Amino acid sequence: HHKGFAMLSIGKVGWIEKEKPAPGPFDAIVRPLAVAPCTSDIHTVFEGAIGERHNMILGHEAVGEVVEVGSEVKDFKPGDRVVVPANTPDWRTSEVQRGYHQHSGGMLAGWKFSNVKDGVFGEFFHVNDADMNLAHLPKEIPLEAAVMIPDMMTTGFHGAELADIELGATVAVLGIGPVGLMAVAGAKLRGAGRIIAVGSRPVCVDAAKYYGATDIVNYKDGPIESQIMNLTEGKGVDAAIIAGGNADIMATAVKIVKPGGTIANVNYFPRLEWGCGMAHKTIKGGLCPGGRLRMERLIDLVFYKRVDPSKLVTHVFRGFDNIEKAFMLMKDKPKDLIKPVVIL
Amino acid sequence: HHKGFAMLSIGKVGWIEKEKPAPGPFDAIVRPLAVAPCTSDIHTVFEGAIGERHNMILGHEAVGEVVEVGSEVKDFKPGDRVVVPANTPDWRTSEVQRGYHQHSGGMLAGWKFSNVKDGVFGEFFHVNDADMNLAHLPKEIPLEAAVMIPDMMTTGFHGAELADIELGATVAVLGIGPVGLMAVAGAKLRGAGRIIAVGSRPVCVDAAKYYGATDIVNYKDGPIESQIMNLTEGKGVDAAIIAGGNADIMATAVKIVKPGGTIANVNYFPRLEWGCGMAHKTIKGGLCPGGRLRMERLIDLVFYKRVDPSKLVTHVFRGFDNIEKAFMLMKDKPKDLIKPVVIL
Amino acid sequence: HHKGFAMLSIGKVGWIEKEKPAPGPFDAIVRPLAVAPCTSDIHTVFEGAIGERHNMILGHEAVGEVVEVGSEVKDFKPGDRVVVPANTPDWRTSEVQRGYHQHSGGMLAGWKFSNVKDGVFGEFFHVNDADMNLAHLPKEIPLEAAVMIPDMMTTGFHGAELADIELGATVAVLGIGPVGLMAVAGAKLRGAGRIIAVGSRPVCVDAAKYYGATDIVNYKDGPIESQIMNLTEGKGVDAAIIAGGNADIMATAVKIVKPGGTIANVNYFPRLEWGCGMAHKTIKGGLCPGGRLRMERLIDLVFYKRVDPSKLVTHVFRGFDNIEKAFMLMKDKPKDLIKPVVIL
Amino acid sequence: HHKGFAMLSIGKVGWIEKEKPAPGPFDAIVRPLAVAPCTSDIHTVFEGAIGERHNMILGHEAVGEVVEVGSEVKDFKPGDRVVVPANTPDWRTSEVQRGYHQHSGGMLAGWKFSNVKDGVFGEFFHVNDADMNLAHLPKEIPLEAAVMIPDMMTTGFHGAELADIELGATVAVLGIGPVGLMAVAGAKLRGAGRIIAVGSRPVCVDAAKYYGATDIVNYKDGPIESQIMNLTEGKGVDAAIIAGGNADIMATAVKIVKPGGTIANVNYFPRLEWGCGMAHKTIKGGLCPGGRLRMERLIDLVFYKRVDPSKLVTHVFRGFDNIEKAFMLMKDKPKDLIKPVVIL
Ligand SMILES: [Mg+2]
Ligand SMILES: [Mg+2]
Ligand SMILES: [Mg+2]
Ligand SMILES: [Mg+2]
Ligand SMILES: [Mg+2]
Ligand SMILES: [Mg+2]
Ligand SMILES: [Mg+2]
Ligand SMILES: [Mg+2]
Ligand SMILES: [Zn+2]
Ligand SMILES: [Zn+2]
Ligand SMILES: [Zn+2]
Ligand SMILES: [Zn+2]
Repeated sequence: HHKGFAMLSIGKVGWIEKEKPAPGPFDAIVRPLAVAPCTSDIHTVFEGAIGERHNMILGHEAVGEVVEVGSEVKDFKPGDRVVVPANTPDWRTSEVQRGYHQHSGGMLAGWKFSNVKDGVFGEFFHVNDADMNLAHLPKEIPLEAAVMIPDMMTTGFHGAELADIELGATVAVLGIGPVGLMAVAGAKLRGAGRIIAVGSRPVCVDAAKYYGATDIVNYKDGPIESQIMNLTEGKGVDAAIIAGGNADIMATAVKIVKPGGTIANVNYFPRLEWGCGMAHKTIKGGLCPGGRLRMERLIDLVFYKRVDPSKLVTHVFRGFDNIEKAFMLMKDKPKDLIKPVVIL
Repeated sequence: HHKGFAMLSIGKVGWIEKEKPAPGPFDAIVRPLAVAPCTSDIHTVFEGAIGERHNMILGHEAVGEVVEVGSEVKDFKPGDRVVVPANTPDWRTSEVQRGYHQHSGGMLAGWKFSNVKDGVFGEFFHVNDADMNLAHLPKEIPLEAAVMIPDMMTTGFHGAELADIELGATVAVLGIGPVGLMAVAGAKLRGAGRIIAVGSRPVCVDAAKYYGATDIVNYKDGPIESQIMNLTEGKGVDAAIIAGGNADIMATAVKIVKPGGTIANVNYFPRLEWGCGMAHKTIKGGLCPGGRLRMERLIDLVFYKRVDPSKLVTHVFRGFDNIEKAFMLMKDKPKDLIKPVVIL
Repeated sequence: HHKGFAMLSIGKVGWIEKEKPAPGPFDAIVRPLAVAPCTSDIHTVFEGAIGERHNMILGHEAVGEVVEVGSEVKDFKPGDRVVVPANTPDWRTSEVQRGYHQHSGGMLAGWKFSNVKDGVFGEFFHVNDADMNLAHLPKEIPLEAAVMIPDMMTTGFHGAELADIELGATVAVLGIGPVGLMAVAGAKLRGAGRIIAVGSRPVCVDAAKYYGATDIVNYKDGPIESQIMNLTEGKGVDAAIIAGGNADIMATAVKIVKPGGTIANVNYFPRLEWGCGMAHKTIKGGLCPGGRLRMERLIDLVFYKRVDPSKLVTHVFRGFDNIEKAFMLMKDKPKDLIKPVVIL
Repeated sequence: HHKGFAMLSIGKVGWIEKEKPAPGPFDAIVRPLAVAPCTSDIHTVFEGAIGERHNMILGHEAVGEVVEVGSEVKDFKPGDRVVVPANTPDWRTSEVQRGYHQHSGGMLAGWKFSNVKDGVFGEFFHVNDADMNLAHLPKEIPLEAAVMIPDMMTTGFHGAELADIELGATVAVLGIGPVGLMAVAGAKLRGAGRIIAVGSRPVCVDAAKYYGATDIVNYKDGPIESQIMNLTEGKGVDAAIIAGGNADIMATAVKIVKPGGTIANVNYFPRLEWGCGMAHKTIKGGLCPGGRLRMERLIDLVFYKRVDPSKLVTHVFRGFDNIEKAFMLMKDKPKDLIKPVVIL
């Protein structure tokens, strides 16, 4: 019996008592050391993104310490400091063998935390297939930087990877939230040249400039498409990454990308003509990549100072009782907030 | 001064007389030996697909004999039997260096015939960059089979190529017109296993069965999506090729393709969720591939009996005066018609 | 306690008694219905390819029926007719997540049969990770055709896949043994145009002509390189697949492939210059692909009549006692032998 | 009639006077503003790398100003400051349509400077297909940095591109010459994690540390293979780039790369086993990339401060007469020399 911050119903949250999870032969029990609320939790609680839930613990971004393992777990033991990916696929299924985007398949059943399984906002949580999902966290990486790996960094970096960025190419990132900031960082990591970031919030604009954006487009000089086309002298961009917005941002991305380019869509929750190139494009989407290898490679990127995700963390809280406060801060989204982190 | 079948205005066609085209240093003049009307010509004439045109010769699918060449033309001489691609890109521009889909770039200005330039339905027509566009036609290939190469075969085969077909994968082809039939043939050429063809016309169904379709889905038996999902026992298809229909066929293709799959759109003229794989897809579109290398490789495929496009030709006409009759047949689309060919 | 045909010390084979294998929670026990000796077994026994072995049952190409399964096996039950791949990777390790060639990784520890584990030439054998390795065999596929799938078909088809074959490209297959014949079939399945097969044995030449080879090069007519260059008028081939021979055939393959082409090496057991394209090549090698998905896709290819591997089977034997006779036939390769099959 | 620094014969070098080149309709005449000798010139002169030459002007790395153009040249006019790529392919032949490595084909005939055509070490030189080869140089890029683009930067960056580097992967660079330093920079630009540089010269080691190398392996501390395997704890590297050395470095690269990895060979001038992964590798080689688009993308990388190639320049000379001194310095290869540059 442990504590957990759970969704009572659509629009209701509170602290409840639940039975302490037990690990199977291939599972592990992890207690969190640092957690971070996400906009997905808010969409679930208040927008009914995944339907109706009752007494479901929220949260899917945690860095924790292993406290219990199954009998068949070999690579991790209690006391090990680990990074828990947000997506934890089932690896004992032939579906994982299918594979796409140069990674493993079956990445639809991996979205378990806070969807069909208790989240990380508790004293303990359950990780399936621990040897296939968990990754060791070196002691030289701070907790606030490490907690950005499980969801934000992996989603943004996969958005950059799917954009088919060539060396020196011009890349546009629509939406400069945390996922968009990580998309800018990933575009820089892919050898992009000019990077155009679309956004208006001063703190997000400063973060985008820090992470490698060379041009900032504000939705006050005029339409986004006109500004971007004027920036590139009518040539457009080689690739665009969609990280936030509404359906109009998809039309804008189609408008601004050159024929043969790629539009990557990682934002969670027309006709072919001879004289118009708007339909001569590739649109790739997916919240695919999770697992131990992905986490290990991101950890290697952080460890060797290729990227510093600490700039995403604008608010730091101490103690278990501040999870609700961080969630509320995520709800009302003040102007100076990018991503809050609770250190346990 | 020569004759040609031209679009008088939106909805008006007739035989007009025009000045004989002259070739530049890198150009060639070709007289046609076999031509084929397309649905694109009908869309331009009667649906205003490309705007208003005046006395513009129609047609973009011809097999012809070189009549005269420019001073800088080296690989072709008058008397050579050649295949003229529908797309003839400008090759003396840096745009062709920015390629995609493992071919050259600049494949938007290549759509010249019957769009911004006189078509092939005349006694002569003009081909730009002859050494980079024309391809030699061996005498062992019949004219009716060869005339299917310039547009239908290349479009269908590129649709199959962009679908990312793996060996033994299940492929669905939506629309079994000539482009869809060539898409079925290309899917077979890419090592597909089960091929599901969606269509109802008996002649097109017979052609699809001939070209490698193992299952036929008729829309007179219920929704396409439900039938296809029943055929695959709820697994869906690995890839889908869109060759005809309306915007609802795009939704059907998105519904039937498994997560991580590819939807290829060669038919000329959702939100990311944890529990729904509809948005976890790749959509590739383009009427890209033209030029001499593409024509030569298709000619090699025909020559070595890898594919026989003669089944597409259901009506054969002799004489220049039958071009109007073939165009009218294309307009009224009778029961037994797939593709008419006029032999000069 | 069951019977098995085993290698005794070296150059010595015989029938021995061994303890009947028992399955783990994720394993299954399979009895064979059809088996096929391989040249790899002969290299192991007589050439010391893998070192010294004692009482090790040989054979790695079997089609069998499930006899019993572990408690955690869900997709297969006793009585099911299955195809057993030659490569059976360990799937409960993070190594398979790495991945290459658009398939799963860790395909080095999968070579277990007759290498570090008892082979299939016994009354029973052990298959690890049954739900991830075994594949259902439909009743409409004959045993002789099905037993070509586990090693020959997968190796040849992966050789064709790694060759980066484009539609209509010219492909050369060096060595027309069973793996080379399957490479010819795979090249045809990938949309190749001209296919040049290099070999001299009349039965293998006939099989190569059946599987899609358009040109046959005999080494009794001069050097292979000179003949191939004469066939292509000095242009060379777009890709080459090496299926048999020594380092000299690798040198020939480097010589005959055009700059930028790919040489695929699936045969088990230069300096960069401005004016010479010999080193401007890509050489891909690997006995990679194994597992349930690979077997299922190959089974789909056979089921839908995309390929008929029955032409490989030249000798058919009945009864358990004929395994030694088939192995001896494999040893002293006669004129009319391609692949012997023993039906149980 | 102009002066030029030419190779008199094998081992003989001096200043000669030659007729001033004249441009064709698609050509341009360029006078150099900064030039850099290369090891390729020394191999040509003192080692007979390309055979015997008589009065052939050397040099293939220049940044210059357009002096005059042909009648068909449109994108460049006299007075324009341009970057001249070392490889200048013929763009009016169908061969460029073939294409590989996601760029254009026909790149073997692009190696013209100081091979089959007068080099850049003269008062003027000839550039074929100016609109397809030349690239505008912004005034904000210094000459010393810009002159590293034509050969060193493009070769190293293509070596990094062909290595198939994934985010966070470990990359080894064998050879820490200027091409190897640019390979380290390109590996960093591709999102590599740990980068291991193999070299011993202190100036080259310092440059490698500057460009992103995290580990340095000195051959005075034991075998390279053993040191690298100890660094990675026996796992090896995900990819290796060969930029200098002898045939033993290829064996070392094969030994250190993990199965399924890629070895890229850009340094100008095993059998498949079940238990050994040495042959389960991909070897890619080529001095491929040249042309206007490549130069423009590299210029964009330099302009937006993604890479600073000024660290390569250790010796700067002023005046035309110092070309011989720079060439001699390249011959003697002193301790503190990486790349000399002559500013005109
Ligand atoms: Mg993905
Ligand atoms: Mg992973
Ligand atoms: Mg295309
Ligand atoms: Mg072409
Ligand atoms: Mg493989
Ligand atoms: Mg598999
Ligand atoms: Mg290349
Ligand atoms: Mg270029
Ligand atoms: Zn999240
Ligand atoms: Zn058409
Ligand atoms: Zn075998
Ligand atoms: Zn050089």
